[PDB]
Amino acid sequence: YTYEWVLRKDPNMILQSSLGNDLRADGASIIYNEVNLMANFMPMDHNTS
Amino acid sequence: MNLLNAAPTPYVWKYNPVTGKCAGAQQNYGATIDWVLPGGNSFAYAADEIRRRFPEPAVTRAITARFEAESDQQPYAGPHETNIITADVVRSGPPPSAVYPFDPSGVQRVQLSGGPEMTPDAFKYYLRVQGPSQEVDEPGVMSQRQFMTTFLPAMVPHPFDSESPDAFPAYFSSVYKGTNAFE
Amino acid sequence: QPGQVLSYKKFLCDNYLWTIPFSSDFMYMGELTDLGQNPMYTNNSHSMV
Amino acid sequence: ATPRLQYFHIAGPGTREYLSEDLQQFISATGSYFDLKNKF
Amino acid sequence: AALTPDLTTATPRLQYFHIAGPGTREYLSEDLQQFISATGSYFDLKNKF
Amino acid sequence: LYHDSGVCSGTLNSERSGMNVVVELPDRNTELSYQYMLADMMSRHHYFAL
Repeated sequence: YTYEWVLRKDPNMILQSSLGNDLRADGASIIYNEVNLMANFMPMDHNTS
Repeated sequence: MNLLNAAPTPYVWKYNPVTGKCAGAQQNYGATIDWVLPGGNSFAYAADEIRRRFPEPAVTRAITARFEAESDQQPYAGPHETNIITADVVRSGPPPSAVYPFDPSGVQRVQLSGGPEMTPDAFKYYLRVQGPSQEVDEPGVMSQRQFMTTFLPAMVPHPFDSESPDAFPAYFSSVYKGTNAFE
Repeated sequence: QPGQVLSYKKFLCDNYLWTIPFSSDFMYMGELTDLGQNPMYTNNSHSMV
Repeated sequence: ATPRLQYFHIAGPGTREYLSEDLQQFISATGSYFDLKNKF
Repeated sequence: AALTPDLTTATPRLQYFHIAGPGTREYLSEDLQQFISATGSYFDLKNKF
Repeated sequence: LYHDSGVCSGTLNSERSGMNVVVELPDRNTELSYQYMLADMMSRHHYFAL
């Protein structure tokens, strides 16, 4: 399967302030380096899986 | 009761997985009941009955083989594994349905970028399925499960009394005397 | 400057007593665990380190 | 299945299958004021 | 055993590359020609042969 | 109370079977066992002065 998604970079969306001020006008920014997808697989019996 | 007639603790074996040779046997102290100081006459009989109800080595062999059969990780491919090993060899190499041009012109062939013989899937799978050139296992070394089928834990009453068997901790008998050796 | 700051990720876990279950899937399937009665430990002596 | 585990109910039939039926009736009847269910 | 001779059809190069071949009306499978004729008002496939 | 001390352990036994039925293991922990049992049986923020 392919599972493509997109991450928000808007400071006002992704971040929450205790004052509600405009973070874009207040110098908030984010840089994504490595966004990996983890997964847990039950090692259930291949015969029974 | 009499402790001379009491059933002894079984000897469990040590496998030594890396060399593969048996590492010896030990008195099965790791699973023992504490029955003489707290138990007394009521539990001495119970402990004896538990000890003599230890399965005989044939029964333990059958139980272990049955446990191993339900593994799903047998050494050779079952229908699940062999089906996918056939599936990937089928979809490997040049496709059979690809109608490509064979140009036997000694001047002015085609470029044929692509992506006049072919190998059949029977031989193609035969290459993938065949085993080694040995086809016989070396003596002494055994895998864990083949060691568990043999070398079974068993009660050994009066072991150090016979004519010339003693035991197998770690040795190599040489001169008709049991030489527990390799020091 | 952002190059003059660090990060110091750390955790505290009091009263926990780290537990590793002797089970194949690391989950609870009974007090007598999955590998507890596997006749590869029960019948053969192993010297763990 | 191992006999020494069944003797100590580590792998035995279970409280419902080894207690005498009269004792089970007793501990069920007197289960709200004199609990005996934690002793087996 | 090792390699089979494999099927051959022995078509001339000029006909194989349709440089001097039969013609589009008579080498495309009749169902494909019907498909092109039907859906040729919005999906041009006559330039691909 | 001296728990899990083989040198200074307790004693419980009957009269016909005067042999002691309680052998204490220094390698078990009775105190922490009770702590875990009581924390599992009830929340630990309750104060029971008895």
